[PDB]
Amino acid sequence: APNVVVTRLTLVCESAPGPITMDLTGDLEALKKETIVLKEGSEYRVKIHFKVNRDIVSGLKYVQHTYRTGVKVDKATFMVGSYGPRPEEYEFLTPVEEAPKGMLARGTYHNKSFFTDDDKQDHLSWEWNLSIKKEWT
Ligand SMILES: O=C(N[C@H](c1ccc(-c2ccccc2)cc1)c1cccs1)[C@H]1CCCNC1
Repeated sequence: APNVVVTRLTLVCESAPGPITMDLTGDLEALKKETIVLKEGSEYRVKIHFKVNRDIVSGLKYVQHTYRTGVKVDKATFMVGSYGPRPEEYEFLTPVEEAPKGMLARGTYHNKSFFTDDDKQDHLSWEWNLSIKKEWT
């Protein structure tokens, strides 16, 4: 096992009808197929579940790249910090954002996330898709 193990991504949205999450321990190619649904205008946060196993890690960063076909990447970096080893997993949450609204805002966005640190270590790099819809269905 590695020192840092990213286990789960969750979109914390209080107005959502059900859970919006994805297991990050399985196959990484199957993650692209899975599409995450977010109603337009919804307030949300990105939650990263991860474990520290042996030693204190420092300088953790969450890096998120959002792609729409034919558009320049929308980048965002979040400082995660230092964490010590323990059996229970940790939870890092981004600040609240508001998903865009309107027909021009609806559609599927292609995300590539990076859980890394100051040492540019690849704790986990994965792809996932987010669909902005007029309603939750
Ligand atoms: O719509 C915006 N950016 C969008 C976007 C859409 C969705 C996300 C996302 C990804 C992952 C999770 C949650 C949400 C991220 C960005 C675009 C990206 C690339 C080309 S446009 C502006 C307008 C108002 C809201 N703040 C930013």
